[PDB]
Amino acid sequence: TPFITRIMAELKEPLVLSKGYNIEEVDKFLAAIESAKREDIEKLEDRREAILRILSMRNSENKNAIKMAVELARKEFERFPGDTGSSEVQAACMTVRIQNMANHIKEHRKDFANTRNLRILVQQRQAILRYLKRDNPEKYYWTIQKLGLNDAAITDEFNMDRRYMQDYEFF
Amino acid sequence: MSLVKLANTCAHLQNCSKVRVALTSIPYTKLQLQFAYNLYQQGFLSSLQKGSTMGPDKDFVEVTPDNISTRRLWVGLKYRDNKPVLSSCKLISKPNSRIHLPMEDMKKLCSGVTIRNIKPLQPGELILVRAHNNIMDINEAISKKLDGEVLCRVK
Amino acid sequence: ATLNQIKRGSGPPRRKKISTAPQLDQCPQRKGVVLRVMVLKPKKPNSAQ
Amino acid sequence: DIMKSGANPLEFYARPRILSRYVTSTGRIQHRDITGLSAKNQRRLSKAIRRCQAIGL
Amino acid sequence: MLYELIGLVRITNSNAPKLEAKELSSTIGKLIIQNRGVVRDIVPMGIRYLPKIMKKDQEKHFRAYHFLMLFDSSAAVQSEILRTLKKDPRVIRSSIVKVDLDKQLDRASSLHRSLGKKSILELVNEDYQSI
Amino acid sequence: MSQPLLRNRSPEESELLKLKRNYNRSLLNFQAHKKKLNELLNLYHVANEFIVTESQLLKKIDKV
RNA sequence: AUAUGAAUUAAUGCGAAGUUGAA
RNA sequence: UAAUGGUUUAAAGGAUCCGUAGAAUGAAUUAUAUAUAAUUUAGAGUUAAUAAAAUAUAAUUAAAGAAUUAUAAUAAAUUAUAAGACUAAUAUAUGUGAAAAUAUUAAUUAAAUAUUAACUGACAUUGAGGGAUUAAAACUAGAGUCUAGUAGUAUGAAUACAAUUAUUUAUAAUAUAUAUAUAAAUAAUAAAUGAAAAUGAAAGUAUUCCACCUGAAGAGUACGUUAGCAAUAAUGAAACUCAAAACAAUAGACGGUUACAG
RNA sequence: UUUUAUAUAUAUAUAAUAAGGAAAAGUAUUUAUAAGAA
Ligand SMILES: [Mg+2]
Ligand SMILES: [Mg+2]
Ligand SMILES: [Mg+2]
Repeated sequence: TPFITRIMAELKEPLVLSKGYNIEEVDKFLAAIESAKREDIEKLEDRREAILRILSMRNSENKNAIKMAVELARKEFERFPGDTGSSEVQAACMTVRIQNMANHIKEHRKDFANTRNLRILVQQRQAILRYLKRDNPEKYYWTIQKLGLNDAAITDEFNMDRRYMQDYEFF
Repeated sequence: MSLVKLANTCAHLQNCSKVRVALTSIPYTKLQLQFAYNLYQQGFLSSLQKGSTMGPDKDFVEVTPDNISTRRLWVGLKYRDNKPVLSSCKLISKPNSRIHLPMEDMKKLCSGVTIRNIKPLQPGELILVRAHNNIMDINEAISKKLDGEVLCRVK
Repeated sequence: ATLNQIKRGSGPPRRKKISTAPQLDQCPQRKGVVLRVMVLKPKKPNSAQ
Repeated sequence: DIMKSGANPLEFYARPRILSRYVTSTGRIQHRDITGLSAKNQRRLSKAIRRCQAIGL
Repeated sequence: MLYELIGLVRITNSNAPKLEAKELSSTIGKLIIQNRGVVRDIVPMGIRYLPKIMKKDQEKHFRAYHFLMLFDSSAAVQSEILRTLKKDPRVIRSSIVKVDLDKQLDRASSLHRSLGKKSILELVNEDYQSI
Repeated sequence: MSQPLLRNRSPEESELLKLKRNYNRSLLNFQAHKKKLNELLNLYHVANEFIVTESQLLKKIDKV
């Protein structure tokens, strides 16, 4: 699904900062402080390097990566800046968390608590997208196509019966 | 217009009467407001006041969507001679089985016949019927030849 | 119990009347031939032949 | 005392002296009635003491 | 991610006990830095007697050099650090505990915190630039 | 009971309310931005002490 | 398949005064 | 000729949750003809911020520890080896989890709280069928004793409301004192309910959805089917016999039932 | 409550002030109908 590909690529970009930071803004703030004193070059460079190493995705927790991914998904699907609850945004955010959970269970398969958590999340997405179908037919098909799902997946009854996992080779 | 909300209101008035509270509150919806007005005009409730969840309104407040969530209708209960005036309140038309009666069967009910397993009107009793989104006493509904849904029974 | 459960089949127990003379196939009487005549003792407290 | 001053006992997991201040001669964690700490403070003190025992300090 | 390592190194040379601590610290710091890590602090806890005669491999120790190294590093790399420590003859014991950086980015070591220094800024008293 | 229960808001009121709500949200963003910038500021302040250079690793090992 | 009969055969109900265990 | 019935204890709440259909039920305002359309935010949700150990819950990996067992040595004892299982205080299962369960340490991943702000705009409740996990036991295959299994046993949920007191518990204040207010937990109540025992913020007042019960025994038996190599499990009667049978409580004599006296 | 007055920085703290008083005599049909005992 191209959307998921781009979102999961943004995490693995060569340099992307955590905790809400980006390279441009940190650069601005660092240069501004450096200028402030005016009114050895090696040390400031390696100090900058240490800062950037501290704030790196590769350094931070996976939870932070998923937080950033959810932010990107919301930014993409939002009706207007700041929108968070329109069913498109809800579907996208739950989709990202579903991807993360599916990875989690795929790694180790006896974790039944998180398995039922994931099933509940999937069924929640089904419910919200069904409501979207009823309310906004156009945005509904737009959304299921972007997220990589046909109407069959949303409409039908779904559970992760192990036969599902055998069918789609989930493990 | 929920019969669920109206049933909750009916049970709330019953409980408030049993523990002898002078003033209580109900949801501020037109069904509840029409209900409270019809009970009040018949002497069952002492008074109606506008208010919020905290209490009755001190000064007049306009009703807007901004404050609608916390709006409440404060009903004052009557207790006379150490007894509750509004002794009991019931819903004839349950949310499952809704009873929409034509005028002839309302006359039969008022005249003592049991229609659709509804116990007929009693002397000191009050029955409310909603016709075309207006609540009214069953007697007035018959007087205006209005077909309607029978809702409740307060004795 | 609930209106749908009542609708789906539940209800008061059928006050079912079974025949106390099943072999008479709903006839007031039936003719018959006596294979044997037998003397029996009733259940106590009663005693007799 | 000091963990009754609003400090976090988990922070005192690399300071075996203070952890020893709240154990019996044989090393037994002192029940809450003896220590008189809050619940939450007692739980972090127990966790910190058991961590200290785990890391060999 | 912050991780405090508390290592217990064996004293085999009685005249210069500290050398093994220096060599292990150098090796681990090289791993951390060369793997896109940072070693924020090294606290040299003194030489102390062990609570018991604790045994690693065949040799038995009674006293050791304790040290604390606070470092910001990634998960796989701390896993490899621990694997190296456990298989290293010099390290009697190791313990690597995460320090949550959720609320503040810069945080001190457990001992300096226990004194009352929740961040290394208070450790190195003041910076003295504003706005 | 005949009159409408509530007076629906005119679109001018809707625009004004939009302005107030967006002000609240943007103010929260502004506080969070101040906080992240201040944390970055303190991090860079004390980043002198941190050790990213092996040449400095040996220095501080010898010092300590 | 719907029935009707069957040597051979499974279980259980009753009752007669009792017989044996101590669950 | 009693369902103007019941399910803690008389027959009967399904182990726990998730959720499809429901010819099941379900927010607010306006307008039009019993719904439809447009608006709205009280239900249900989404994203952040803060506070808190979200520590306990799962899986995985990596460690620690007492002792046990066996082997070897020295003269039950002291050392040295390997093996596994278990987690001694804290300690209350306080808590966490839907239940079953779970308290030696660290880490990785996942999830669970509240309040505020913003956003969606009824997207909700329950849930037949179905699906997940399901102790111990039973055995089946692949691997060298282990893994992968078959199988599925052994006071329902939600919403509105409901007088006190006394303790705690967690916050919010005001200057230890306001014997401080707001909440939840615990105990005795009032009213109310009940056949009573007893319940007493639920076994109360109401609404909605599902499951279950219809005298005792025959019988959870037989037969058939369903899965299973099988074991077993699920579904599950009928004839005959009887006026019984059962529950709570009352007084009694009875027990090696308890003590205690005279 | 409301209205004003002073003071202070359109607003805030203080002081005063309050319009709701009317009387009169006479002017049935009720409806359908559910019992238990051993
Ligand atoms: Mg849902
Ligand atoms: Mg009848
Ligand atoms: Mg029973």
